[PDB]
Formats: sequence, C-alpha cells, structure tokens
Amino acid sequence: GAMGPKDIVDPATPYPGDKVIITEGAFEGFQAIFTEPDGEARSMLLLNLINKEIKHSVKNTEFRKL
Repeated sequence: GAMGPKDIVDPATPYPGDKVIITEGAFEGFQAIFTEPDGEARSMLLLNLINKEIKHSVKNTEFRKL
C-alpha cells in the first residue's frame, strides 16, 4: 500500500490457517499451516506427510511465511 509504514511494526504475524514454507531443517521445501503459535517468537506449524500429518513446533527463524 503506502510506501511509508502505517506503524512502527507491520502485521507481519501470519494468521492461523495460512500456508507456511520451511527454509531450514530437513523439512525444507515442505509446506505447513499455523496450527497455533505459542508466541511471536515461536510458532506451531503442521507438516503434511504422504504417510500421515504431523504437528511440530518450529521457530519463525527456522521457517518463513509464503
């Protein structure tokens, strides 16, 4: 939108249900959905596996939002 930021911190926090992508760890290249982040520092993402769906808590620095 506007070139200048509306506030000091923008709504970078991803909403629940959004798709996320991992860039670090053997799970890199796998998409996950925010199941419920305990805080802005750590977040809970769901890793879908051809065998079954698994839930794992990853740090926002360990993965990035699409």
